[PDB]
Amino acid sequence: STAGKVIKCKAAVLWEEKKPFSIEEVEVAPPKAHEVRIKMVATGICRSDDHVVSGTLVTPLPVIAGHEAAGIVESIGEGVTTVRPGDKVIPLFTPQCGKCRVCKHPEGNFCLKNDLSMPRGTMQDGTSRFTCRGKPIHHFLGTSTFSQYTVVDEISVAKIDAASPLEKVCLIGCGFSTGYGSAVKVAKVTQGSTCAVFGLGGVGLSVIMGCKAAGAARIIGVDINKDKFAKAKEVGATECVNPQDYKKPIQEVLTEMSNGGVDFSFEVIGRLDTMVTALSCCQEAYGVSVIVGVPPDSQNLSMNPMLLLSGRTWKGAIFGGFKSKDSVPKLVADFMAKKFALDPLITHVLPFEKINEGFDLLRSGESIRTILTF
Amino acid sequence: STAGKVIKCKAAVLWEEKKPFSIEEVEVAPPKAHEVRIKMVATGICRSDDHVVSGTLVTPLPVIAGHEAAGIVESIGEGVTTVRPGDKVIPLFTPQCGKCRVCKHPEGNFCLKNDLSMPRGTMQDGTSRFTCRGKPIHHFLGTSTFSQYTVVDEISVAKIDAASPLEKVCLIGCGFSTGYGSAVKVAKVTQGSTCAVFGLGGVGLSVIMGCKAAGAARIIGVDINKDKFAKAKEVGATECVNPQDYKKPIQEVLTEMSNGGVDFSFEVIGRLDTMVTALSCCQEAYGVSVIVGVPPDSQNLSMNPMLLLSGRTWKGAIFGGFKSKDSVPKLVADFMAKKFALDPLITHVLPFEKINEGFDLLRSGESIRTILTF
Ligand SMILES: NC(=O)C1=CN([C@@H]2O[C@H](COP(=O)(O)OP(=O)(O)OC[C@H]3O[C@@H](n4cnc5c(N)ncnc54)[C@H](O)[C@@H]3O)[C@@H](O)[C@H]2O)C=CC1
Ligand SMILES: NC(=O)C1=CN([C@@H]2O[C@H](COP(=O)(O)OP(=O)(O)OC[C@H]3O[C@@H](n4cnc5c(N)ncnc54)[C@H](O)[C@@H]3O)[C@@H](O)[C@H]2O)C=CC1
Ligand SMILES: CCCCC[C@@H](C)NC=O
Ligand SMILES: CCCCC[C@@H](C)NC=O
Ligand SMILES: [Zn+2]
Ligand SMILES: [Zn+2]
Ligand SMILES: [Zn+2]
Ligand SMILES: [Zn+2]
Repeated sequence: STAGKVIKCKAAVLWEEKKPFSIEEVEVAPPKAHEVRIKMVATGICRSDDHVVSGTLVTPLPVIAGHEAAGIVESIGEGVTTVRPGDKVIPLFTPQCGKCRVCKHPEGNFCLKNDLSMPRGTMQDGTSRFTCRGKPIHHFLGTSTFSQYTVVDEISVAKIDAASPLEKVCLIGCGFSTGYGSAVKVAKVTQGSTCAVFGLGGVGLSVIMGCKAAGAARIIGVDINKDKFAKAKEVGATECVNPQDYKKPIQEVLTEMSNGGVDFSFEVIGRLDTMVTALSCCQEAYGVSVIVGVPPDSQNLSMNPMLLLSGRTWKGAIFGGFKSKDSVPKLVADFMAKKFALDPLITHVLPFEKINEGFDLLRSGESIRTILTF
Repeated sequence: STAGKVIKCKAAVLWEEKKPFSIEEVEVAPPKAHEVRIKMVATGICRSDDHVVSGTLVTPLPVIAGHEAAGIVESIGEGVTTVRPGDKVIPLFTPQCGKCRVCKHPEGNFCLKNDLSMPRGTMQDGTSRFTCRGKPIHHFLGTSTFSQYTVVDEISVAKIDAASPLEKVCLIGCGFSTGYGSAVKVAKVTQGSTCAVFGLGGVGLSVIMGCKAAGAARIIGVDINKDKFAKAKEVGATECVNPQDYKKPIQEVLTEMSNGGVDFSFEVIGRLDTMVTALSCCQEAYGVSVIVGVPPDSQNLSMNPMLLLSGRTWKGAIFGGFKSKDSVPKLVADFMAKKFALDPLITHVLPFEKINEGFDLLRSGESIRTILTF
């Protein structure tokens, strides 16, 4: 019944950096050609949403953030062919247009239609579907899921299993898939290897799940918050280390523990120093290090290229390297088939209107994923 | 006739940085257990030997440099099994002990017995076989080929085909195998791909040959010395660009030329800035960039890790990733079967006594490889 009509609903608007989200009445326009309007069912609080608040990630403000979510299609614009009203869907913060050089490449997934490289904070057409008191509100990564309703381009949404539990599978929209894919697809962790995972939040735990799935023999978790260690061990870490406990640099500790360096390391925090530490702690001749964390905007790291000349491989990836529209439905199918677990990531569940309590929990160190429900 | 005796012969000794080599009489001790004394036949002048002179590459002085060579075994120490007197051999500046974790790894080649990471400038037993003016003289990478005779450890020498032409195959001891393998083994260049090669000296020309062997569709040579272009095209470059001809930075030029970035880029110069530029010019989502050049000692580069987060792979390698003792004889066999060419790399041939002229030719931009004959 709301098809073709403006919807008035509640959304969490970020008006300014370093402020709480503000629950506002917003107007959500109907979808234009090749756009899809979605009724939100669940959305995760990812550290990347916090990065918009802290200014770590720069994107036009004011904004509706949120990018890790699942919902049900309320209506479709003209020409939409991949979803229908009533379908369960996951919004895709990395699009899959299927036509650019990256979408056509066997390995690439950073589709050229992304809104990450030079953020505009709009729909593909350069405009917004959100207004608050006659003021346009920016979109975030073409998703914007901190809202009862959002509108996304068709290349930024995937249809998923009609029977999937949205309060869990929303994590496949970012944290799980990023961490799991970073291990299994980007690093290509091998059976019997030794892995080191820096940062034991939702994404790092998912990296551990991937390392375990790949048959790593040793998975060393690294975090300065020792409260994160229990859960890391539950999901597959064989040992955990807190750099604050040592009188020497943790790259040295890890090199000693691993008898000369690890096979695979992962930076899942977002600090320049831990990116270089994670590179250094992998074995100098054949080690691989994968950057997953998002560091502060426009800041460069410093490193000695001899670390690479000896034979190391350094790479990064977005969304675990998964081509998003192809992979998300398959990952949901795999979850339904009990191929991996999502409950270990979910520590808190709150109604959407308690979003700020959810961010308080993340910032305090107490939560992994808070899921916000509608 | 010389077996078991100290040999008096000529060598090019480097007494101090930034000075000419001194051609003088040295005493070369007989080989101890598991060592091999070699009569040198031919040695190339590689930019890395010049880096020892300039202090770009730090190794203990005084030293007998030279590492790209071929010769004939004069005698063997007790317990040597892999070569015999009279055998043609290539010294291996990257050893292959066969026993360490790197030698046993399918991908690694930077054997832990190397003298590169923490240079001692000795034999494996921590002593020197060279005396000059009554003083011990350091070895260089366990090779030291700027001498009529040298002594190497058995893990640092490979027996090659008895019919091979030593005045050519000395290049397999460094510059050819390094560039070729950087393409075919390290980057794993694919059929139909676009490559960019920064630096068109002997090693860069060998990278081109590797890209051609791999079936690259486009191979773009980059050099600030336009005199290098003609040879680069002869060996497979489809285009050459001089950064000095353009107003925009060359990574921008190359990104444009390649319709969004190259599949594979190679830094084959040894500058921090071109390492970052070569990384930047590979396609952001699936590009691969290989560092081959040796930069100034102890200096760090600065880069934005967003270059990696979008999906790029950055790696480096020593000696083209080849396990040295396994690979060198096979490379010689392939050369004898004309699977690749060495003549295009050889622009000058001089007697050993004219070593300083050979270094002048390199420094002036005139030569690719000068081969010194004994
Ligand atoms: N590449 C991609 O596509 C994606 C990147 N991200 C990024 O991944 C990172 C992790 O995200 P979440 O798991 O949601 O964050 P989180 O904040 O829950 O986890 C980070 C963990 O790092 C630990 N930590 C902080 N400083 C540390 C230090 N100096 N040493 C060791 N541990 C330290 C914290 O105690 C925390 O447990 C963030 O930067 C986020 O923006 C997340 C999803 C997608
Ligand atoms: N990784 C490894 O195992 C090895 C590394 N090396 C290193 O590879 C590098 C190349 O060796 P060669 O080919 O013997 O040296 P080379 O000196 O003959 O060639 C370097 C080329 O770079 C060009 N060049 C200089 N500045 C440039 C700039 N700003 N932009 C573009 N081109 C520029 C020069 O004109 C020259 O043609 C050296 O640093 C050497 O030490 C060599 C062999 C083994
Ligand atoms: C790991 C750095 C490799 C550099 C090897 C050079 C010095 N060898 C011969 O040119
Ligand atoms: C290339 C950097 C990728 C970062 C992607 C983040 C912002 N998205 C989800 O958390
Ligand atoms: Zn996220
Ligand atoms: Zn695309
Ligand atoms: Zn070894
Ligand atoms: Zn060399």
